[PDB]
Amino acid sequence: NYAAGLSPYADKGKCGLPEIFDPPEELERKVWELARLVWQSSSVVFHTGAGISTASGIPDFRGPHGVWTMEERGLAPKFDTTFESARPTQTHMALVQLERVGLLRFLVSQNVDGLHVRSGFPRDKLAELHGNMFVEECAKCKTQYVRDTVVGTMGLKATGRLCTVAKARGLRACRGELRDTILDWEDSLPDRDLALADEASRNADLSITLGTSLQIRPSGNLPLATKRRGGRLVIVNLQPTKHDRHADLRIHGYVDEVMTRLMKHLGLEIPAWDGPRVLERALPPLPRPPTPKLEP
Amino acid sequence: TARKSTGG
Ligand SMILES: Nc1ncnc2c1ncn2[C@@H]1O[C@H](COP(=O)(O)OP(=O)(O)OC[C@H]2O[C@H](O)[C@H](O)[C@@H]2O)[C@@H](O)[C@H]1O
Ligand SMILES: Cc1cc(F)c(Br)cc1NS(=O)(=O)c1ccc(NS(=O)(=O)c2cc(Cl)cc(Cl)c2)cc1C(=O)O
Ligand SMILES: CCCCCCCCCCCCCCCC=S
Ligand SMILES: [Zn+2]
Repeated sequence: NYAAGLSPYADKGKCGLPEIFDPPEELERKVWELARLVWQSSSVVFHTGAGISTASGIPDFRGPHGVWTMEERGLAPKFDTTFESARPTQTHMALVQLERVGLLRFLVSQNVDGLHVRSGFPRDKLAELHGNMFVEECAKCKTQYVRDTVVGTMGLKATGRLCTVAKARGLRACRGELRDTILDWEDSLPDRDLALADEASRNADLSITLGTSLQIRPSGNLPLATKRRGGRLVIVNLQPTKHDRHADLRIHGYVDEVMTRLMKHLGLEIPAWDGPRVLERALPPLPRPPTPKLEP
Repeated sequence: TARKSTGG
């Protein structure tokens, strides 16, 4: 799998732990608590990882049939679908809506699947901390390029294409080297994107992690800064995570299900997906919906 | 310089 040019010197972390499932009684009880917590909280940051794209047929890294998990035990990973053909999940779409109605301040993602951007989620409210298969970036001028198809390298290599930006004075092409945005093991995170995520998570008062085992830093430690500054922390993940001890609420369920219940408890529709819609800037906020009902 | 790793 790192015949794709990447480092074989990586700490894959703890792979292949067994999946816990909350029984359906305790789940419903818990998701209700989350819904109250969302509505009740002013600034709410979400943290996504590979676990929210599993439903679309993209494997996780450290699950029972994760990429690293399978490599670590001598086996070919198993891809169901491609990155192009992969379709946003209920969670991807629920997240989109939660932004539209101001119930989500910021989104922090470790996923390189490109599907947050393709879900329609506004890029200016998203830090893609480990990169995006579809985004390439000019080395000279920093300008990014969201593509229809993958840029075709990883590890911050050059993709063999040049920057088409014509500059303010002169207006002749920049012609810098375009490179992928996919971080390799121990590559530095993106300055802008980490800064915004860091700020978002400090000043957030609810952090909700969805489908990450929280083993890779600094990404996986941002949800903790929320707590150190007096906030709450919800951890939605099937497996246990590295920071389970610090969670105000752990939920061990499918993330599509949790969000599906959450959006009902908040009385909100989960959009369908028309197809890939790159949205650079968030639209004007919709008005905040009716107050949630209490538990029946 | 904030590197993607596991820290150990
Ligand atoms: N439907 C689901 N609902 C809830 N959890 C799920 C589901 N499907 C899988 N999971 C859980 O989701 C969790 C996924 O954990 P990991 O596989 O470590 O992914 P990461 O994003 O945290 O890894 C971070 C970086 O590491 C890599 O090197 C890349 O650079 C990554 O960006 C598991 O515990 C699953 O049980
Ligand atoms: C549709 C397409 C056009 C291209 F030009 C290129 Br490159 C790839 C694709 N397919 S893709 O979906 O976007 C796609 C993108 C990235 C990877 N990388 S990977 O999973 O780490 C991987 C790396 C290596 Cl060296 C071997 C294997 Cl078998 C898998 C795989 C696929 C794929 O699933 O085949
Ligand atoms: C975001 C979900 C992607 C899961 C499918 C696996 C795609 C291969 C991703 C390899 C990207 C290189 C990851 C190295 C990151 C440094 S440890
Ligand atoms: Zn340029």
